[PDB]
Amino acid sequence: PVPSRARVYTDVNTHRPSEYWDYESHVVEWGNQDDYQLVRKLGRGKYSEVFEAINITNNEKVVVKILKPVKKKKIKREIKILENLRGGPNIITLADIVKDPVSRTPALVFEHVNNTDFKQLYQTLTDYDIRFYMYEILKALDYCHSMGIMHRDVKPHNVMIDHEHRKLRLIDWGLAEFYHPGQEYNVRVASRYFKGPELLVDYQMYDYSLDMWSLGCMLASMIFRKEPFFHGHDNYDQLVRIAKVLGTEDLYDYIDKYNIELDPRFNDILGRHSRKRWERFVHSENQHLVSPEALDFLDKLLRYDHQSRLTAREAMEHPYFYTVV
Ligand SMILES: O=C(CC(=O)Nc1cccc(C(=O)O)c1)NCCCNCc1ccc(-c2ccccc2)c(Cl)c1
Repeated sequence: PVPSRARVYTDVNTHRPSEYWDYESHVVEWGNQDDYQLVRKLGRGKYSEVFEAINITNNEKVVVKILKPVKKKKIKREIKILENLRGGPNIITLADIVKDPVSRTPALVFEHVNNTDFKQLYQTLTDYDIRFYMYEILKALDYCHSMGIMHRDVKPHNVMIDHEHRKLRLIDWGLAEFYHPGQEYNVRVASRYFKGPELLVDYQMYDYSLDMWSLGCMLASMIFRKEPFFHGHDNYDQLVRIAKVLGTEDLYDYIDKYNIELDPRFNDILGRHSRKRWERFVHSENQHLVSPEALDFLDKLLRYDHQSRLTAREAMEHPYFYTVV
């Protein structure tokens, strides 16, 4: 395959010292978990369980993330990235790192965010609210990309919104990685519905632009009220669902530009599909969230070619955000 690199923040890690990106050599100093009392379970994941908690020394609510120590290298990676991004706009704030004295199970302590139930919010969301929150996510992505970090797991589940205080946080940096130009990454990242075509065609030399495809998937589900937008049943079928919208002509243009070898598993399922107009997804239930600006913005995110998608900074300058601060 033809090599590729990010259009932006290409050399940010190259120009920094080893301490910033060499997470395996990072010294993790675990405090005492006795300062925290667990309140309730907030969620369960493959390698973590998240709890609402109280810091007993200041009577302040926190969030405690207990990690199943399946791979130390992955825990070190998450800790280093959270330490590097600490205090960035709309990035979840790591406040402490603890180990329970008896269990010795690694746990991350974060700032508390009061998540509004999405199912309830989803119905009351306006065109303005979508633009406002999209912009908040973009601030988080432009910042972490500027810091040489790819989140690689952008999805509704990893976005927290406190609608009452119009606060948003991008969470779960467990799959995030440092971007190094020319590096070949593991394509087994992100959640099925949000995986970019680069991952599905096994093109390993991807970059920050993967996050912009995932964001495009979220934008499409939100404005069209179709969750998920690309409803694959497996990773191969996921590409077929994308091809039913973007068409197969542009897919062959993409794999040809990077000299990608399409897996034979695609041979009998891909078929032939025309390029669909974004206006075909407009219906009575969602027309109040759709506008020519939104469709033009969506069209600039949902492109096979990772290099031709808008960067987070270019996305922030799009006319769709001319109504937000
Ligand atoms: O995962 C959790 C629990 C939790 O608090 N987890 C957590 C907390 C703190 C840190 C961590 C961590 O893993 O680092 C995890 N909550 C799920 C929140 C789901 N958010 C729903 C949602 C929010 C915003 C959007 C959205 C809004 C406007 C435009 C586009 C998208 C959507 Cl689609 C969905």
